[PDB]
Amino acid sequence: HKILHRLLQD
Amino acid sequence: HKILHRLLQD
Amino acid sequence: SLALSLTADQMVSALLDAEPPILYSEYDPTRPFSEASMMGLLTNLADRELVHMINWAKRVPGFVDLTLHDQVHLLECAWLEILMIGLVWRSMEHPGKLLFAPNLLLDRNQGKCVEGMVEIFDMLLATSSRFRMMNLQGEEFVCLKSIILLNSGVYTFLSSTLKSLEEKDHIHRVLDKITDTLIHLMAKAGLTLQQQHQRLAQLLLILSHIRHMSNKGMEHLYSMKCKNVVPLSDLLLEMLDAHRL
Amino acid sequence: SLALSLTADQMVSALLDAEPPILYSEYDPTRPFSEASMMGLLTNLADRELVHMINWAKRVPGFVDLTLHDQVHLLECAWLEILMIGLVWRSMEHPGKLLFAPNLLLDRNQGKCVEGMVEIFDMLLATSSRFRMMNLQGEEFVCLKSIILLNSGVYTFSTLKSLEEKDHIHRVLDKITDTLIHLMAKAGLTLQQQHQRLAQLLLILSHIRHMSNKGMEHLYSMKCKNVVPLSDLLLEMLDAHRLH
Ligand SMILES: C[C@]12CC[C@H](c3ccc(O)c(F)c3F)C[C@H]1CC[C@@H]2O
Ligand SMILES: C[C@]12CC[C@H](c3ccc(O)c(F)c3F)C[C@H]1CC[C@@H]2O
Repeated sequence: HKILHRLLQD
Repeated sequence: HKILHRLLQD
Repeated sequence: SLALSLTADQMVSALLDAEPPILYSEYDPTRPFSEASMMGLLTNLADRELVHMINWAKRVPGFVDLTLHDQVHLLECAWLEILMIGLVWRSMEHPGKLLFAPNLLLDRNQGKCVEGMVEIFDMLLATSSRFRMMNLQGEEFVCLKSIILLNSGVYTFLSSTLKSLEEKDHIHRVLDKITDTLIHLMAKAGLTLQQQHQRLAQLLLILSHIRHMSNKGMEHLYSMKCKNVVPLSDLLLEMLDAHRL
Repeated sequence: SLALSLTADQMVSALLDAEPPILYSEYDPTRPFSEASMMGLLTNLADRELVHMINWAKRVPGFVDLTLHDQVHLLECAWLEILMIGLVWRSMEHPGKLLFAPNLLLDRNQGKCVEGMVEIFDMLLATSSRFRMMNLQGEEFVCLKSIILLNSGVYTFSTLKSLEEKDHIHRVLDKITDTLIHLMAKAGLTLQQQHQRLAQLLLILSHIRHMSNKGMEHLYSMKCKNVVPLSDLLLEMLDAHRLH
């Protein structure tokens, strides 16, 4: 749910 | 002064 | 994983192709610095640089083979080391100066604009001098940076249980490849066998000091966070909370 | 300059013979562990190890060639690193345990007795596991420990005498590199395996640096909370890192 998580997938 | 400094001589 | 089948030249090419861009600072237009002003610029830069680092990381061979959790862990652990080695690299040609950006070139004494930060500048500048004294090559730089990403957090890979062991072995295999790549570069440069080993040792030992600078930088940035000298981005706070809680 | 004139096998012998002894803890099984008492034991032990380290350092080839100012700085910078690699080394044969002393063998759940110390124990145990996985040899260990002494503080040194001292240190560091390689070659590693293992060992020093920095901060906070009385020697080593 962390921002890092989002950018790793994006 | 510093103990380490002294120990490095003894 | 088609990362372990790469040639030494293909490793270099991949890393060079993966290189992030040199971002600019908003430093406008040139008003006299303050403590809040410089912290603002530096951290703003860091946040923008972080977004690019994450996409660079995904282009480091072998990295995207790792689980989402492990990729997150590696970046959380190594993000400030990666920024700092990049800073040091583009500061090589400017002795006594830190090139955070082409329009943000800071002298040593400008680090005193922020409390306790000049000591961190000093360490970055010393590292830059060592790179310059070693005549560090660009191909060497991208190898060292990739090494930092894969190496820094692999020991803290908690859960040495089950398919996390497979992960750690994979990371070590890629690290060996990059090692081979560094040696290949030196062999190509005409270094003797003894010279190669010595230079390899010299470069990797610098990563020990880069770790040190990161740990100190993390502590400083945290102190600046708590004193609210500067508002940090949500992303920065997350990366910072990874070394705390 | 001596030291530089040493062969690899001469380098190895000097380091092996300079090895400090394994000390005992003042651990008293009469009383149960408290945060204060475990911090007391560990720091008392560190203090007594320091005195032996200081004398060990002087037997590391090239070290006594440096100024007193430079010897002090190197030791101030690397002391906790040097204690930790030694600890991790003698903990190799004890999976899931840290052999601080022959009478002080702690697992991670005992580290939980001190607030925030189990994180540091976890990192130490992982490194020990890493050394064990690599089948780290004694000769390799003493090389690595001397590398930590000469390298960790070399970057935090103007003047030309300061450059002469820096160059001298790197001369010796290159000598140990030659020594490590020679060891791996004698051990029968392939040319490729040699530089691969050299890299593996040196990359571990980055984690050891990390453990030291986390250790320094933890020890410092314990001090600022008056959890444990520290020797004047330890206070001075701790002070050398400023910290907060
Ligand atoms: C603002 C800081 C100094 C500059 C630091 C920093 C910023 C951007 C970089 O590209 C970089 F390499 C770097 F190191 C980031 C933080 C760490 C300690 C201070 O609070
Ligand atoms: C008490 C500590 C844990 C044990 C630490 C310690 C003591 C003795 C050693 O031979 C050693 F290798 C070591 F690591 C010293 C400090 C650092 C962090 C904690 O405050």
